[PDB]
Amino acid sequence: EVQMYFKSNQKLECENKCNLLLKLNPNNDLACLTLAELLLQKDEYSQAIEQFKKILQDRPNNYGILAKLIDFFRRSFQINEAKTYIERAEKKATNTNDPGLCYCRGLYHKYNRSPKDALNEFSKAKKSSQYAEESLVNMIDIYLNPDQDLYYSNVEEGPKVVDEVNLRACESLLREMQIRASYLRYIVMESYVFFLGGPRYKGGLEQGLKNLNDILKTNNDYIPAMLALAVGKFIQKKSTDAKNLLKLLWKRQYTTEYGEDLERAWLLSADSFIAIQKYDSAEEILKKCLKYNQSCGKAEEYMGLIKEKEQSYVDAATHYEKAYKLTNEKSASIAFRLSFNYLKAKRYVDCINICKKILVLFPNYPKIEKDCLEKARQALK
Amino acid sequence: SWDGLYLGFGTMGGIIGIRNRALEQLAEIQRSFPIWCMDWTPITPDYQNSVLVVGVWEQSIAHYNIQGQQLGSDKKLTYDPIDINFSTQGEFLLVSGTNNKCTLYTREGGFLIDVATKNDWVWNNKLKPVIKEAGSVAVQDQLHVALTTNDGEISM
Amino acid sequence: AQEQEVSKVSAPPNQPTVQVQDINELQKFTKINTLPQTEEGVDLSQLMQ
Repeated sequence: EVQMYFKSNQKLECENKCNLLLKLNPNNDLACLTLAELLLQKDEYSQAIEQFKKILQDRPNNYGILAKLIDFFRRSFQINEAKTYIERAEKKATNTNDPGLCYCRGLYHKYNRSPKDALNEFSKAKKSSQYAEESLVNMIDIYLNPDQDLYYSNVEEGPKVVDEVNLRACESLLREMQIRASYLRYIVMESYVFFLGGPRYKGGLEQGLKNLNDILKTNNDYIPAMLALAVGKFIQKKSTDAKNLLKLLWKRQYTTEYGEDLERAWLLSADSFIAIQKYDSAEEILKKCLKYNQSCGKAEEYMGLIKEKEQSYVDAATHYEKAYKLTNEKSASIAFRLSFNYLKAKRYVDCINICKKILVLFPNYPKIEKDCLEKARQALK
Repeated sequence: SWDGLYLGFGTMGGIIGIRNRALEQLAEIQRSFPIWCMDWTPITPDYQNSVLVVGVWEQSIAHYNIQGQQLGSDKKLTYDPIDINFSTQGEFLLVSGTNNKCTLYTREGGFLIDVATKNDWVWNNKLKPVIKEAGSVAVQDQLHVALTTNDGEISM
Repeated sequence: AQEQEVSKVSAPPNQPTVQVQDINELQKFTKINTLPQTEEGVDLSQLMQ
């Protein structure tokens, strides 16, 4: 009945059925998810955070609102009070290994640049009827995209292939979610596996293309289908058709259900704009992405690169520094770019600190000590 | 030097030179890293010998004799030193540099405490000398340090 | 000089290195014996949980 009322798009009687479920089973997941969805419907951005925090204070677990708040805090680079909130919710969670709490912890750890514990928590939380599809999508995204970047980079190559057992794990997760998760997501995710499987079959990409074409024939709205099609046409050296699809992706208005994919598409579109001299549309797309998100990694790196190319060193240095803070002291290329920008801006102390830390981390970089470290060291006094 | 006889200078090219009051090449030592901070150990009735303490930029602190022969200490450090100061009577050693921390050490090299962390490079840190009367009695537990940083703070 | 040598000879690992040998096994073991499961139509991935 709750599913039917959610499909009928009427909040009152659906909320009544959710109240009946709460009176029946306090540990219901679908009712909490529907209540969170209706709360998002009534209030989105005006004061939704305040009421969500109030409801979290009122009810100890409140897993759906907790997950939405975790997503918001990821969007607002404020993960510290997010981890305080998950701790205070876990203190009175009765049982540690609840599916909702485990899923929230896995999502938090995935958003904190840590794939191992996030994968472990997602696998632990998969043992339930609900959250199975989202958790499986999260583990397979982690397996395929560890650094959370654009799938196909026009700068060089674009596909990423790691060992062989990652594909085996992806296949196991696919055969699990073909009986657990939905069908369209199964088609899209098998298409991703085929596209990123490389020359292992030489036929997975074409059958994925046929499946996606059939999907668009049946349903031309499903965002992951067109996103997979655009990725595949990037793979197949198509130029006009790929930009046509990305353009027709752009015209669609922002839907709350499929925001992330849209952002990703925008990023891909932005890359298509940065490969050519058209930097104005690229910076427009980047400013839109930074308006709709505050934790993107590649977008700010591209913005810093554009600003550095336009010899605006202060803003480029700021963007590169924020990007380096986002990926916590692990990347090396953007560290070298930041060091070069600091050297060119007469900030030798910060450049020397960056060079020292990058040399401590990776001792196999002979290019960086003689290029900027020595010059700054001699220019100190 | 505290005896008023010797003089020590360092170069960013790694050359440390020890001369006399006549400015002659008494001793020359060549290194591979820039030279920033040097000092002379204060005279002491227990030790009565003066050595040159120089902090190199390869995360090391070195003790050199008058003839130029190293004493072999070559104590390693986590951070590159910037400034070095010996307390009166040669009891303490105030070390600053990278990590934005001002630390205290014994003359042997034992860590005791860290004075302050400013969150920026400390260019110059100095100790307050004390004057001891003939046969005076005092604990002299109090110590005073003055720090100067890169942003423009002179703290006490 | 003798202290370091004797300590290295004995070196009772108290807390820090009791069993610290953490290396990814979810992918290392799937190299060892998982291929025979994969070519055939057998799903035992639940059973290895």
